[PDB]
Amino acid sequence: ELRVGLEESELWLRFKELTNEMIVTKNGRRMFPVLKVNVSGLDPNAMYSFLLDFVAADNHRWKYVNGEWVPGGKPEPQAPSCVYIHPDSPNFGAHWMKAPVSFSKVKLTNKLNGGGQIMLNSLHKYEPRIHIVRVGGPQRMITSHCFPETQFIAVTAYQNEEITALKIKYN
Ligand SMILES: CC(=O)Nc1cccc(NC(N)=O)c1
Repeated sequence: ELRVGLEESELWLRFKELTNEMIVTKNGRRMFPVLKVNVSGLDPNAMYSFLLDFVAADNHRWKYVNGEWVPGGKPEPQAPSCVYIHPDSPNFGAHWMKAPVSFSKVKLTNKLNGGGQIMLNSLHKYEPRIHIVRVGGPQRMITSHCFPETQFIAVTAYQNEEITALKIKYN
């Protein structure tokens, strides 16, 4: 059985219990913490591409009011985010299972942009999600996995200084 697990859940949970925030810029900003995933149960000899996308966790705009994150009242449908291909893709199962799969080079933006960067809507709450796509074989296969522990609100600057302080302490 294909097993997908979050590396450093300990750290992610400190961020989550404060409400995590991720900066988005016109040019694209890398994530901290970085999503790193432990994968076992692949065919070491099969081929796999690793994809990352961001699910809108709810349909609302959030705002930091009197030191607390609060949803707007006016939901709008959230079109799914674009997919980021792990730059090591494609590679053999053995490659993916030899060390944590680390999405250190994904950049989050607030503007439709050339390539690489993933455009998110500022002040929306997102749940990272990967897809493991078996490629080259005759039978194409997709396994998806969500990471609740890694939820964040996309922000153009940090609102909760407790987050600013954790980001610096652990970077
Ligand atoms: C929509 C999309 O990009 N999907 C996808 C699927 C398998 C492989 C790749 N590319 C690759 N370089 O591994 C991309």
